[PDB]
Amino acid sequence: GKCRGLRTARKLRSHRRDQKWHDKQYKKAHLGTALKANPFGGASHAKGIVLEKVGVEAKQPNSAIRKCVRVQLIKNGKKITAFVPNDGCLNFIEENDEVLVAGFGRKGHAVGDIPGVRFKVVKVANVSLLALYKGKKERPR
Amino acid sequence: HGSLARVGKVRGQTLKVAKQEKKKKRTGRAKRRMQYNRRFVNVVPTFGKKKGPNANS
Amino acid sequence: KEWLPVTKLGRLVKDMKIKSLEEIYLFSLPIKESEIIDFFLGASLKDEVLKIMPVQKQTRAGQRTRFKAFVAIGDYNGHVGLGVKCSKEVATAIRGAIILAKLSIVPVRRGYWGNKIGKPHTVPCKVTGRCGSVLVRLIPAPRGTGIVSAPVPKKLLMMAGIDDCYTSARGCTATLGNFAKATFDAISKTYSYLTPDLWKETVFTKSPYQEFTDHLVKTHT
Amino acid sequence: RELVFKEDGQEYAQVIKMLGNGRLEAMCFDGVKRLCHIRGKLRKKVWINTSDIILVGLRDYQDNKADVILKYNADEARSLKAYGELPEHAKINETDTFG
Amino acid sequence: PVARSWVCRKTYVTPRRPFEKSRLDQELKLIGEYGLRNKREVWRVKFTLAKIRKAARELLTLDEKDPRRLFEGNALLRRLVRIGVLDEGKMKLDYILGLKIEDFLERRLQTQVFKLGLAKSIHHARVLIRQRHIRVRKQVVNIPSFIVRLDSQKHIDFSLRSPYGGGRPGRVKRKNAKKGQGGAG
RNA sequence: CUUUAAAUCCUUUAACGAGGAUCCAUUGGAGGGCAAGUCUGGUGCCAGCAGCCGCGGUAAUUCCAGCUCCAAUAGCGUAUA
Repeated sequence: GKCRGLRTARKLRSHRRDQKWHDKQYKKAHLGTALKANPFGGASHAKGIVLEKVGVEAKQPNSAIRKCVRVQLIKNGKKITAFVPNDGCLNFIEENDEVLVAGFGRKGHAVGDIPGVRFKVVKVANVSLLALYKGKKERPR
Repeated sequence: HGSLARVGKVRGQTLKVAKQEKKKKRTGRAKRRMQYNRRFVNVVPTFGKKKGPNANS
Repeated sequence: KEWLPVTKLGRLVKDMKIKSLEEIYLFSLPIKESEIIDFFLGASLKDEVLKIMPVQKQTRAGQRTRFKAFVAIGDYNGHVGLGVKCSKEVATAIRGAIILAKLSIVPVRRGYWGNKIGKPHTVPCKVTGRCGSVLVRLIPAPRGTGIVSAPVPKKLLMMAGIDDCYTSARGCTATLGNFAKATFDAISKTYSYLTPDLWKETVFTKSPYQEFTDHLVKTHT
Repeated sequence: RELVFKEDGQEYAQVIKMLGNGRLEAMCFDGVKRLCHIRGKLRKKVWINTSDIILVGLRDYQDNKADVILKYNADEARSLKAYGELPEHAKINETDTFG
Repeated sequence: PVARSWVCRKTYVTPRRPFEKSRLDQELKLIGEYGLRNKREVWRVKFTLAKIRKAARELLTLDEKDPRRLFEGNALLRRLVRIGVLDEGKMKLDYILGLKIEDFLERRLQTQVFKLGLAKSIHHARVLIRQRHIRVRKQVVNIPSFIVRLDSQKHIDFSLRSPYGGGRPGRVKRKNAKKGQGGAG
């Protein structure tokens, strides 16, 4: 505190309000432009169906290609790119099929060597990818 | 080699070894008893540094 | 398993004349011999290592590496010490940390929270030390609470012997050497704080030299 | 060194533009263009010039971007031309190393 | 507007440090010494001991010679005497904070069954309580986390329906008797 | 038998009801943070793992499998405010 007076609270409150407004997390969490530009619309999960299966490489130090998928969302038709999570799961996902897609764990940012993408697929055709992985349940066809 | 865009080569070329039958593991309260016994009851005093429970060197 | 005391203090300690180390702390003699504390404090002086980190000075042909070991030693009923030694290998760095920590050892005082019943268990007041950018507070706690801190000052105050503390650190805490030296400096200055419990004027007892000058002129040149 | 042959999922290619960012574009034998992204083991040790025969794999899920596998010297290129695994339309136009 | 309770609370707390050597060694020592099932029990004993210590500290920070201090202090001391974790010699408010998890753990029914001599081990005491063999003041107890009071210590004996203290023999006795009748003809 | 408007469930109580007591406990992890193998085979900057540093280049303490081990335990992991 700098202005310390017995009859000074409105000045302190207004200055604290302005300096709290002039932030990053509070400015993102209390403005509508971020949620308007948010594809999920401030939600944990979203549905979508598959446009096509594409491939993108990694960054400079790591040399591999990561096989994401192109899914557009159902709430508002935003076309995003979601990363198919685990090994060999690109056979299970098909073109024009419903998927359940969630974030990857950095509040809407790219994670590691994958470029730009920030979402992952959790379930395809209302069955989980973990059940298709561990040999516990078979997908309908 | 075949191709590079093929997926699951390591999973599709893994030498599939089935699990062998083992005796069931005690669970609930007896596992805490066995852990307490093997960590605090039949231990010998040791100098230097203590090896881990899986140090198979 | 041998000792040749090169100093006058070593000869006085060896010849069964100076009773404890408390009067040596009282007159504030520089203890330039390591094994005076070994002779006074026996097997209760337990040691452990804090961190062995490498430092590198680069030369024309590659870079030369040295290892420095932070080691704290102390007795669980009072005295605590801390020592840093940088050498070539690791084992003699640990031994150098042992000898330099046993050189630099200080006593602590313990007080009470609120009520004075039984043995003292916590720090007498709010004491604070500082080295680098690290600021460490030691605040008294009620009986039976326990030390709440990072693990390194927690083990430092347990080897100090205090049962109850409240702490609040600030700065680059991850530098373990600066944090350990700041906690050691915070706990070392408890005898540098004046309290109304000891406002009375201390009677000036004589130095052990003043009574053992005859013994030292018999045993020395 | 050795005469490597292709397999199901790979074909040959001829470089059209030698481009930056670790990528280029090369034709197939029928003229379809696949965006070649170079393999990680062929980034600094070997160097790929313009209008030379290379080995480029294909994709089993899309046709938008391919990957380079290997490169061949000029003598083995004209030896592969002499066998007749490619039609009589493609000309190497005398590419080799200088002296 | 249904007429229900909607009142509940958590009785245990989880420490902020999940992986430390000395903490896991201490709870493993407590569990293996006193034959408990999981760390949720010692966590809930730590929680109720922290609540009692917080209440005693809140009473100690209030000034002397006040009716609320005396009322809740004497209520807490009478309660902890009734549990049996204290004696009448240490009947003081500042002596509450010098307690331990050990004193709250000795008052378990499982510990008293093992200590008096009904059972041979603490785990045998637990499984002996679980099969309904131990009764106190003419009421059987099937649960190991029962806190016995100081006056309830001398009433511990075997049940009138358990075969250990006199009653109908169990399933293996009658089956082995029928097997002996079949073998004898 | 009891409960209940009539029931169900709890408790009481019959006759049956276990020795690999198959009446078989999962969820994550094992480089550091952070508790726990420089174990054994396969791929060889490919497939992939990894919240972060980073691990994969034909001897991988990190990929994929077997054994052992660690964490919480009828619960555990993940995405979001």
